[PDB]
Amino acid sequence: LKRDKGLDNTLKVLKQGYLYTTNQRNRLNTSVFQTKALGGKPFVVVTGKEGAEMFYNNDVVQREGMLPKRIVNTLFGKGAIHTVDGKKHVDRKALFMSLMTEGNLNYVRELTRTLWHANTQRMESMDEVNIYRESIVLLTKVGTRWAGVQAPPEDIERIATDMDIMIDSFRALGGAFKGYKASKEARRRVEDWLEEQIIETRKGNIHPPEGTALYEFAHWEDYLGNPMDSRTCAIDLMNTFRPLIAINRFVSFGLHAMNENPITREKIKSEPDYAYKFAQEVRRYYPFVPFLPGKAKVDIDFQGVTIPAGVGLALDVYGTTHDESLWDDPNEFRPERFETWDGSPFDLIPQGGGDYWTNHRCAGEWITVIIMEETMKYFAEKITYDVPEQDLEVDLNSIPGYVKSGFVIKNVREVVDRT
Ligand code: HEM
Repeated sequence: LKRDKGLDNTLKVLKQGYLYTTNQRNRLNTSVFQTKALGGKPFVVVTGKEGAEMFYNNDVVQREGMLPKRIVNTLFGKGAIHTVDGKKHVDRKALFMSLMTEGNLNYVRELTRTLWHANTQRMESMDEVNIYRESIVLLTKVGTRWAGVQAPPEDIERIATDMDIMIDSFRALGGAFKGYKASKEARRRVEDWLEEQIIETRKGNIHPPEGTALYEFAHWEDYLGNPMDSRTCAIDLMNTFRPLIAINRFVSFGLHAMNENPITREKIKSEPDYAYKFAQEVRRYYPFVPFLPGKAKVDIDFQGVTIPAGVGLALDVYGTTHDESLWDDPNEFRPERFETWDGSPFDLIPQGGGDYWTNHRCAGEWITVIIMEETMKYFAEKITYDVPEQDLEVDLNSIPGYVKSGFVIKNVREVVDRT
């Protein structure tokens, strides 16, 4: 079992970012390796389909307790679904998945399409539109409404900003950074506000629609017949739409991709299947989630070596989505690759792998793709616009992945046949 040696390579991991793991596999000339990080803790980095399958084998891998505390405190919240395993997890996960019915899924599509269509005049009116910002604000309106939480127009910009800070707060991989405390306070204001909606819903003072997150979460009872405590229920309710808001990252990358490959734009208009492929290739190609932590419960024999009981595990998400034997030309943006992809739960894992109900796999993958399809359809067909000179760098050596400028556009104009 090969090592990237050192007492703690966290700073090295941060210096190399999304390419750390790949650099180590190249240099140590291997498919699996160990590295200490996050305070001397050894972690075995596993990759590919075979890495993904093992990582999501619940007989052998523990997730509970393996997220760094600072990230729990900012990104996901204390007591959040991400932090529990076993029965308690399967029970609550089923609540999240119960929201993903056909009707609710079409509702997010319609809300997304309606808001973009409604937002054209406003974007025509601006000198420049930063798409990162404009999409986070718009998706804050989609996400609150979808979740049955009523956020006035007046408050949306505040809430968007607070979400933005939270979503960014995995940048230091759980270490201290200057934004930490501002991230915690953003979380606290968001949790406080959602807790009040839960308590008020429970008292019968407001009346969210049945089948919405706010309603289902507020009234749900776990397998022992107990409701979630109010704060915990607020933490998990936020987990139902803060990540929807985080799709703003992909909206920005999506425009970057379309701009660099103008051919994809024409095909988005010409071919009805194609918006789906584009959306999928945005999620595979661009960086967001670098890797996921777990822990070996027992000794595991894997790819010729034995992973000892108690050692950390890290599933390489970026490495697997760019693994040259799973994806022909992994570093070329090619939506057509998804005409042939067989839908395996272990190769396209940029939002996790495994099974939705029994693993920690992302509950909102279908929403993510639905929202990317409508959004990219809107930017391809409904407006025209200019891309001025700006920093369009996506730095793969820096977590989290962003377009440096956010992707700025100008001279937006609606596409309308008036003859
Ligand atoms: C910005 C796009 C998103 C990305 C990059 C993302 C990524 C992920 C990842 C990597 C996980 C963990 C998988 C694991 O631990 O094995 C996760 C879990 C989760 N995602 Fe997402 N996700 C996104 C959007 C969404 C959306 C829109 C929703 C809901 C509307 C959502 C809801 C969740 C929930 C509830 C979990 C926890 C699942 C569990 O612990 O069982 N995510 N997501």
